[PDB]
Amino acid sequence: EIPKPVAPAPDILRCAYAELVVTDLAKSRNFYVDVLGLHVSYEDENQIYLRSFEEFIHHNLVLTKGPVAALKAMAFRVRTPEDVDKAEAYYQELGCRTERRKDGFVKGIGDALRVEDPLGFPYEFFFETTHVERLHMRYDLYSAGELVRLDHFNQVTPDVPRGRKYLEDLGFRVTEDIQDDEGTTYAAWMHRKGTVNDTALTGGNGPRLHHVAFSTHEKHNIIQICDKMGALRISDRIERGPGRHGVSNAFYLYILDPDNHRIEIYTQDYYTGDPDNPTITWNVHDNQRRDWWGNPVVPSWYTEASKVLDLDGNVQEIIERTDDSELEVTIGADGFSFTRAGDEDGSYHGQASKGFKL
Amino acid sequence: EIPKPVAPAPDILRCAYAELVVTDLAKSRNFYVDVLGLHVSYEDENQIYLRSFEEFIHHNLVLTKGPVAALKAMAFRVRTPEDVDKAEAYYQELGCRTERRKDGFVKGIGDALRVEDPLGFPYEFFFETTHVERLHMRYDLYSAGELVRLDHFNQVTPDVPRGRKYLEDLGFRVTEDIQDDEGTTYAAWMHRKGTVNDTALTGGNGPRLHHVAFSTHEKHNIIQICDKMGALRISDRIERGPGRHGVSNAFYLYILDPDNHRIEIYTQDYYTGDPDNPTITWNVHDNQRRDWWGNPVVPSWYTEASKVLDLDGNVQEIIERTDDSELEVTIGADGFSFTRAGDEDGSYHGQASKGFK
Amino acid sequence: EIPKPVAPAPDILRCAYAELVVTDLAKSRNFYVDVLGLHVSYEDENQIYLRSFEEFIHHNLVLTKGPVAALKAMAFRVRTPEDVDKAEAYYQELGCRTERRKDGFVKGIGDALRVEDPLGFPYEFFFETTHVERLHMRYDLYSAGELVRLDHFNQVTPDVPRGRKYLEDLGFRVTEDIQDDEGTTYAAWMHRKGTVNDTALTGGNGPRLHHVAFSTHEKHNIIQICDKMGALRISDRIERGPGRHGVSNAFYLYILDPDNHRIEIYTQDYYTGDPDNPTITWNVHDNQRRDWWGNPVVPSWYTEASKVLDLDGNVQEIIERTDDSELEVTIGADGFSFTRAGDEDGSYHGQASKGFKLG
Amino acid sequence: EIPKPVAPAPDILRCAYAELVVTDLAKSRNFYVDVLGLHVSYEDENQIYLRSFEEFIHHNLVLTKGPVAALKAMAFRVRTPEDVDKAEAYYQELGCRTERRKDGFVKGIGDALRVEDPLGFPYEFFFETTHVERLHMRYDLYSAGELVRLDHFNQVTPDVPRGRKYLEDLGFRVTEDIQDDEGTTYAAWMHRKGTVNDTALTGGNGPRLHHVAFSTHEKHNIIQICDKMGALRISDRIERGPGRHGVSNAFYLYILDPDNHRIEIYTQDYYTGDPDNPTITWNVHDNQRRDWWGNPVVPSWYTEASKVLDLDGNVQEIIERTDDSELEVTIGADGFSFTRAGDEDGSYHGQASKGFKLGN
Ligand SMILES: O=C(O)Cc1ccc(O)c(O)c1
Ligand SMILES: O=C(O)Cc1ccc(O)c(O)c1
Ligand SMILES: [Ca+2]
Ligand SMILES: [Cl-]
Ligand SMILES: [Cl-]
Ligand SMILES: [Fe+2]
Ligand SMILES: [Fe+2]
Ligand SMILES: [Fe+2]
Ligand SMILES: [Fe+2]
Repeated sequence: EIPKPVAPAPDILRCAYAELVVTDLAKSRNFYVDVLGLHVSYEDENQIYLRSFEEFIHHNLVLTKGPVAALKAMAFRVRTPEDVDKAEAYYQELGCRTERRKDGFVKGIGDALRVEDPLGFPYEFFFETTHVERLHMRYDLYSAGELVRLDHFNQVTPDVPRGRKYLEDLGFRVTEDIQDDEGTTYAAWMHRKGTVNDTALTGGNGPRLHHVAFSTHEKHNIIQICDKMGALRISDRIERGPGRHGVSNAFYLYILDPDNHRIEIYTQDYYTGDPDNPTITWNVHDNQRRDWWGNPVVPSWYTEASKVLDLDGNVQEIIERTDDSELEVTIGADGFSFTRAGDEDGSYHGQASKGFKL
Repeated sequence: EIPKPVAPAPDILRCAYAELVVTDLAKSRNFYVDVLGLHVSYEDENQIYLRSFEEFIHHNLVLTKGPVAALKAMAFRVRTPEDVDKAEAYYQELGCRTERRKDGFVKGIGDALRVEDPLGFPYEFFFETTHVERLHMRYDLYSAGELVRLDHFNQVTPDVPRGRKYLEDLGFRVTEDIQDDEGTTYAAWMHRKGTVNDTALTGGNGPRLHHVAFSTHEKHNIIQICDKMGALRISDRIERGPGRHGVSNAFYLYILDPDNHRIEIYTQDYYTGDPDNPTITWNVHDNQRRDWWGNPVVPSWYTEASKVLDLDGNVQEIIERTDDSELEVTIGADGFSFTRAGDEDGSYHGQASKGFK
Repeated sequence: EIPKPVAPAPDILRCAYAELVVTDLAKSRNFYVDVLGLHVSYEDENQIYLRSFEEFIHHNLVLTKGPVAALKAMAFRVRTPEDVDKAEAYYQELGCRTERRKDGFVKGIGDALRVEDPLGFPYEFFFETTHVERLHMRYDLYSAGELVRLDHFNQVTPDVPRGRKYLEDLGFRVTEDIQDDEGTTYAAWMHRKGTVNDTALTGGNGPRLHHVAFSTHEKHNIIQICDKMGALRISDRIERGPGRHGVSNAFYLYILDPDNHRIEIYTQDYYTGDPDNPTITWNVHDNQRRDWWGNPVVPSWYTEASKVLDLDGNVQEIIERTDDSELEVTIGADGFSFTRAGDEDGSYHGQASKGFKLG
Repeated sequence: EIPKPVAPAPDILRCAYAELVVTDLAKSRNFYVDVLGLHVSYEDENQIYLRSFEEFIHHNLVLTKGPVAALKAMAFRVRTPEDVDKAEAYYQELGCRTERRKDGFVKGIGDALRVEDPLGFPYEFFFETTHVERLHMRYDLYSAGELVRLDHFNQVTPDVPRGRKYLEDLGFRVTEDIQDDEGTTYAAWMHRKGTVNDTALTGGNGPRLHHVAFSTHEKHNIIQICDKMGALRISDRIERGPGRHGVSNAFYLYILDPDNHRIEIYTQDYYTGDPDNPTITWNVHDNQRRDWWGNPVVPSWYTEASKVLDLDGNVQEIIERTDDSELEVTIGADGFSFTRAGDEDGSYHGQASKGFKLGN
């Protein structure tokens, strides 16, 4: 288990931005700007800094050209400059590698701490950021698929309980999770800002980044992204969805960028900010837990995820999950899922729902 | 080939209602009234008469208790009372069995003709119907999933060109179809009322009724139906969707009633009323023709459909399709589909899209 | 009274396009293309030809540069080439001035007949038109405010029953109307294509063109047009709405182009194609008849409308309405409206709803 | 000026519920339940306890029968039981009257403090509450107009800067405000939970309660409430909207309950939780500030608001505003409003936008 430091945890406000390494900056720009409509805060020949429609901080997404596509940092904003000091002391006590730069790692961010966290992920903590024009009423720019906020990250890690304890000590509260009747945890979601999540853990080989999620205002905005991708004849880059989530209750869609980084589009989860917010636990065999409508979860969603980098820019070695696999127990050859607990009708043995096999 | 009568075709306005035989009336009522929110026009111990939010004719759906679930009649409204006489002469010349009831077959319909049509389907033609309160501004009754109009039927039949020519003679205009390069037709959509379809032909063993479709105002109304079915823990009765259609461009969902009758929910297709409305042909291997987003079509959509009855209420014998199977050529072991024509990236060989066999 | 000809009426399919004269073509282009997102079929220094997202005929709107902003033609497509000949005979029997051009008045239209109709309006009838790429699945182009179809026209004319009868003889069927208890008709809506209207008559001094209406898919598309106009700091060009209509049950908005031509954005009216479609008559004092939510009807809606041209391009003289004014009887100083018939609560006397009088 | 106490402010989570006094409990139930679709947690002959679709605390609204319709309490939930003690000490240092009930003022709330705050408003602070079934995935119950959360309160008070400083010391952050070029503040919005507001101050005679706001998921849910009010032939109870706000950028509607308590329906404001969230100041003469589309603000919006009670249940005396009136300076006789700053075209002199004047 990861011990709880004597040192006070930093006060984390929210997920704020991700830095993604991409291999072809122009192809990535085309996806994130021309297809998805994100707004350019700054760009040059090496990097593109993008923000959502309602953001005032410098960016939500940095695309950095590099040789290997990977997550380089997932950044959380802290409440005060002094919280960056707290973050540094906290991670030093945990025995984690840290690097602090008073003028930031990327443009538009000031004093920042990056760490290789106990699960192998590159976390950044910062307060100082360059404010930009908040585009929230720029309806002259508004896309029919407009991405309005950064919502969350989702991480793949082999041991969910181990990770969950560490994030709870850091101040995240678990909102929903997935378990079985045999003591296995498959996933958990946890928050600071009072939505279902700021980061989440998905059981699997890791460290890998499962996805970065952006919000829309309404469900039709998500539909429009799918319609546009059909019109562009890139529907093969729609991985899963659209649907209603069980966990989170949000309307959702998963798409893949040119380097196969998975982006979720997400809307209309619920308020979690009360400290006794009731925690919802689903059974892993409940076929409405991921897609509420019982639509099958494609195996690539379980198996594929992005590499992550260490502070030297090198790919982190992947550690294999030894706990049961959600894929195997639900849609594999010996898998099972149900629609109604205890009802054989609407249950699936050794295959996925709605008529499909792997 | 089905010859064109010399008798003038009835002037058909639109699809108007279906009569479905159901085995358990209370269970069926629960689905159509309590789940789907259709409005009761009349009921007793034997039948439930239901209508959509914007309808003024007596009903769009009649549920009739019987021993074997099946389509008993698919009904079209005609322009004038004299068009029922035309329909009778027309089908008599075709050599079809007909039955005329001057006082109707079901409540709220007057003078009506039922026929066993040349494709084996029980069609009704009528003009006279009891007007009821049009609920189109009754927002005090409006459901988050409200079904606002009856939109179309879809029929499974073995020989699509044969059926298409028969429907064209009857005045239906083809709007869209699916074909391959060898010249096989897999499906056609055709209309009277100036939408993408009033009835449609799906290639397969028939006569069987593929579905009845109702429209909503907006796409979120369809999402709500899915969400409601999840809450009621009957998500297993969501067969396919929700999705954007390629053919028709409509947003869609397919669900199954307690007797496995398939209901489509549908919104936002386009205007087809001009006589030179451009006809759209899709290639059968195009993975965006059915679901525009490339989601796979579940095999049950191609294989399962409702029995239909003859005028004595016995189940109509089925004729097997001998033309190529859309299932087999797209998602079966020797099938294939593409995202971009001529591109192996985003193509699927011997399985369906998105990772599924 | 306008007589019914012996000659058969042409079979009219639908409203198809309007030709509007505009005074500054670049300013008008900015409005219809950059603000509203209509699609250009053809343009030059003299004209801009525009279509909606789902259209396959050549255009829904022609902007023609000229000295005096006005309606030059409201055009209906007919079912067959021969229906143009029927239109010509029909209007010649009515004693109307007609002009026939075998190769069209505007680009992308073939054989066409323009008439100065018995109410002074320039109608066009045509069958032949150049087909274009139907953009209905071009979601790479789709705007958050996308205009998907042309829906209808609305005409201001002093004597509504006189015009209604003439349109009925032409095959248009009345769907809804607005009357009072003492027999005055204020407005009527009438269709060919199976929606609430293809053209409509608003009582007032005329001939003038009240508006041209385009459809969206959903209500939020209309909300976006408002939002965008706020962002562009042209909210003063939002005239009325958005709202829910009583008559038609459609969600709506009225906006003004650079020459004050009024454009309606409209969605989700109901099917009227059955021949016994039930007609709906509203009382003029029913404050839910126009805006169903009871929001006040802005006075310019009742007073302002576009000039129309005759076949020489000169403005048609205006004839004054002598029947009662809807403005006056509902929101003027002697006006009244109700929420519930017979209830003083929720009634308005000498002013509009929601606490406003006329400015 | 209201001094900053030495005692630490309670840690406030969010607005949580209001208790409104109503004169006819059945008529009020018809409005909030049958019209608006709120969910009944408990009721009897004297009270109705209601909650929104996504709520897990016992209620968001208590309707209490009494002789005079009024706000009885606006309630904020605090982070810990100990914050109720902090609240008591804080308000005692402010010199305010307070009342502490270990088992609650209303059913489903435990240990609770009510205070007559420095602006004369009855605030409640509590932590303990009975959890109920959270209905957030009960789509079998979901209405076409479903109210999904309680969002905020809005208070009418004569001196906005005085109130603003007090609420800032209590830890609310101002997100937007309306001012003019001559030093007057007409309104301010302020939050704890990371939306545009939890409570707000509107300049006017007070203390009075301007509104309680509930949110929906989507704009069409707000359209449906209007549509249903039309079908029920109660469109006279739609006061203002629907619209897009300038302040907050939310889609909105204002409606009136049977006692004229004003309810806002609200959706799709933006995230404010960062501590340096940019404060937006609108000029009072900007005609897109309140309705972004420039629709005129109905005069009753500026003049009418609910009475509020003291801790004895008596109506609080009203103190008149002496600062300039937003109504007067925008749509009154000497009013002015603009569409584009510095452009005469689209400006309005001595009347409202869109062709309207103030009714007599
Ligand atoms: O299978 C598909 O998705 C094509 C399709 C289009 C329109 C319809 O009404 C329908 O039932 C089926
Ligand atoms: O004024 C109103 O609100 C009534 C009305 C209904 C339908 C329309 O198309 C229209 O232009 C006007
Ligand atoms: Ca001043
Ligand atoms: Cl999921
Ligand atoms: Cl406001
Ligand atoms: Fe996610
Ligand atoms: Fe269909
Ligand atoms: Fe109109
Ligand atoms: Fe408010």
